[PDB]
Amino acid sequence: TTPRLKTKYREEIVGKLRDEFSYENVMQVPGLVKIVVNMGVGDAARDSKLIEGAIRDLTTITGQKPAVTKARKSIAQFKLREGQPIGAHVTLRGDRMWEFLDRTLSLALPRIRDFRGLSPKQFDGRGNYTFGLTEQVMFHRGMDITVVTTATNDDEGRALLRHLGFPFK
Amino acid sequence: AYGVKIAKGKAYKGAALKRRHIRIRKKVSGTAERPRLVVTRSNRGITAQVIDDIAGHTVASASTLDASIRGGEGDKSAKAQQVGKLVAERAKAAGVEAVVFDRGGNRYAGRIAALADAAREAGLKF
Amino acid sequence: MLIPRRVKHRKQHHPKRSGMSKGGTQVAFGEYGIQALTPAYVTNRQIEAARIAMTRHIKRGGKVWINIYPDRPLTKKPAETRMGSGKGSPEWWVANVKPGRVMFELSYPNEKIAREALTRAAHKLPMKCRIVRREAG
Amino acid sequence: VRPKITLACVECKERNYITKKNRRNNPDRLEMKKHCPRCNAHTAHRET
Amino acid sequence: RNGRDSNAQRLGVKRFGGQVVNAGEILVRQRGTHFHPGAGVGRGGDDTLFALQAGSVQFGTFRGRKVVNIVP
RNA sequence: UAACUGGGGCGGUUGCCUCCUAAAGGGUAACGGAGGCGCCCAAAGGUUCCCUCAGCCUGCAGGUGUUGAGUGUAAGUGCACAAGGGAGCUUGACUGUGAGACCGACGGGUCGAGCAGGGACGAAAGUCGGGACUAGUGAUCCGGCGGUGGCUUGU
RNA sequence: AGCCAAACUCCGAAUGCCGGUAAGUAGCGCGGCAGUGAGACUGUGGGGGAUAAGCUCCAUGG
RNA sequence: UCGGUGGUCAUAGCGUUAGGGAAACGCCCGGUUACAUUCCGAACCCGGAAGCUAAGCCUUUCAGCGCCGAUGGUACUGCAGGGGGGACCCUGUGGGAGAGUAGGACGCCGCCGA
Repeated sequence: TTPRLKTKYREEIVGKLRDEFSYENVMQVPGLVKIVVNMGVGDAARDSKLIEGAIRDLTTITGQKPAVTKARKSIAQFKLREGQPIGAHVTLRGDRMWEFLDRTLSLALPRIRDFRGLSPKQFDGRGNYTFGLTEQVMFHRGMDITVVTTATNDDEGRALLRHLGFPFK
Repeated sequence: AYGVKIAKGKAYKGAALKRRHIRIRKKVSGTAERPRLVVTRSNRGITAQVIDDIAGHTVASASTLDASIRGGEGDKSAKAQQVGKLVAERAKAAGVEAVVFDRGGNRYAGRIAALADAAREAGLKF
Repeated sequence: MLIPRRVKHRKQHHPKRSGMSKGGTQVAFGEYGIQALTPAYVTNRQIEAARIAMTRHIKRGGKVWINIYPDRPLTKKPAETRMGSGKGSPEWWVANVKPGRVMFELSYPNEKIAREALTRAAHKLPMKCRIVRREAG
Repeated sequence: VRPKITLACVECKERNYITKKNRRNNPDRLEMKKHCPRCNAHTAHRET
Repeated sequence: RNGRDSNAQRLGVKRFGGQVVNAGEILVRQRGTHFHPGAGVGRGGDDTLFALQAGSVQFGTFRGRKVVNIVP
């Protein structure tokens, strides 16, 4: 079963973006490449048990097994030593990416308290988007959403996110 | 040779394979007694030539462009069996018994194993 | 008084003195300059004494550049000590000036005062010096 | 801290090799396999 | 607190170009690979370069790196 | 009841490794100029396979970045083809040898092809006789421990 | 933009060293017997010393 | 006229400008099994051929950054002499850089396959 957003993209989004930006070749048209969700429990340096709960939550929300990252460098101020776990992340691709995107946008995103919209200026200057989440109960600890597109700049990516329905200010 | 650079986004497949190919060619040289047996693995077909790097010339060669393979039944894995057999024949003809196989950068499985086995049963010693 | 705030090796050989200058033979910044004619070591004290001579004479206006820096350490053992038992501690900081090096530079409106100030400096230096004007390349 | 151990298998009962091994790191009696020249085989030589 | 040194090692090239050698002779003693092994030349445990086959010694640049070579 | 020693004493040093002095092979002195060693790792060894860093810019992610990071441990010569980083399997951190060579007055120090046995890794070619290399050590005498069965006073 | 560096080098000679060869005029192996192992000055390249010493310690000639 | 594999290792690179799809290369869409992800068929591995030259790749303009670079001279120097109170300076004969200048250069040379 092709996800709703995957479909909607193939039939309706692709053409209208091509019309809006007047692209000569269809394959140049930007599209979603992957979705990476990050979580950083710096406190894990004090208690390693905290990470276990993190794996449980992340597994639940997205449906893949996180990969736990280990401290790349030892930093004194954070008493950080190289090699100890500090966080978990997941990289979603294909339909699972599309399905997760449907859930967050259509269900969890409005559940932000006092939500007037997510900022449109949070692009990284290459067409990839990022916005952080302050609480986990948003899904039926803070975690970062990173959207990696094929866009070459911000507006092409912003246009694609618009048309996919993200509520930009 | 002296390795190639790294790549970004696209051309990472090409660079990584080429970089991998150099890794394999720092211990596998084309001698006069046992020549090199390069095997390129493209999307369409699979070629394999018997090169003499010490001299620079190529001794034998076979690919999917030959009539024997160009158009026929079977998937790639079984399609490499023809390529393996001919190049073994074209190597036996020009006085070659022992050759040094090299992967070409890609891994040894699937067609590369299949092509090696087809060439190996035809007489050549790996 | 000029001293290097940091130097990699405190104890160094005697900077050799054969040959002409590698470079810095021509006026670069100012309008007038002091060009050496014989090799010598010019200590940080000698440079300071010369600098005061020029600046005091002009008394205002004009700008003086010091193209050489005393960064080579010379050592001296404690007095009345027999030979041996290591090298001495650095005492003097010297700039290895070779023939042809332009040491001091000065720009001033009045030529006569400029030359007078430059001459007063030269008599504080340990080598023969000549006054050079900026060549209009 | 690192004492000299003498390896021995369960058959030849001849002390073949000696080596260093950190006590506190490997308190458990160390073991590996070598070429026993009496046995002429690649047996296992448990640390004495 | 100075006055300490390690006695000399006699490194350096031991067979120069155009010099006929027998298999196994030492060609170069070196630290690290200042010269890489070429055709007919082997590398020892301590970067020593020794001839594998009798011939004349010849230096060159193979694959963008200085190498020693033995020409039968 | 030591020696060296710009008289002797006092102070300091005595062996090994790296750099400079050292004058573009090698070697080269001073109580000349800088430092390290008397270890460590059961993986930080072997093999097969895979990866490229530091730094910078933007909001874990992206762009840039060819060596400026790292290499257990001092410096140097190297290492980006990695010798740096990550996984699978393992014990060659072998037994019997040494064509031929380098360095020492000598004792000695160092590298080493190829072969046999019996193994590891790899499909294979091949690599593996500890560690990227060079310090981490001590001659003989005497004696202890394990093995083997060669021999000593009539048998 | 102009500069400095025994332990800096994008570069880099002259000499010297290793081997081959041509021409021209002592070398090596094996043994018997030694003495020497306190050097001096002068030319050149350096270190210590103070841009000293008929100083001192090295390299290379007389 | 293009694809594969080599040699020299920037006079070849970087950047910039205009293009190409006959076979070929690649993008490319899928995960059924073998195979795999410190998580993800992005990578490896497997099976095809819907669309495409947009990127890679190939061709092409520019000396812009980078790169190469004479001749002449100079420093320096083997040998042999001078001079100076000294630090040091000079010459005859043999050799002769570095920097810089005129310039070069948008690679060149092999083997196969279409």
